[PDB]
Amino acid sequence: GSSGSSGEEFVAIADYAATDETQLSFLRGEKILILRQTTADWWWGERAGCCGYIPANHVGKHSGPSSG
Repeated sequence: GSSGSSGEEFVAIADYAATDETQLSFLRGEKILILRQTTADWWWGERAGCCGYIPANHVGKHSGPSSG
């Protein structure tokens, strides 16, 4: 199947739309995988069978109790 190998699960604080063909587009809440950070501004995420870069602001927060 498709198993993850070390990653950071995050949630989009707001729906975003990749402006380039090197960005990932998700919807607020979407579980974004922060493969690598690299920069404190640009993060390296990974979509479904996709691999692109993601910004550092649209994603944040953490998972736990009371998620809605």
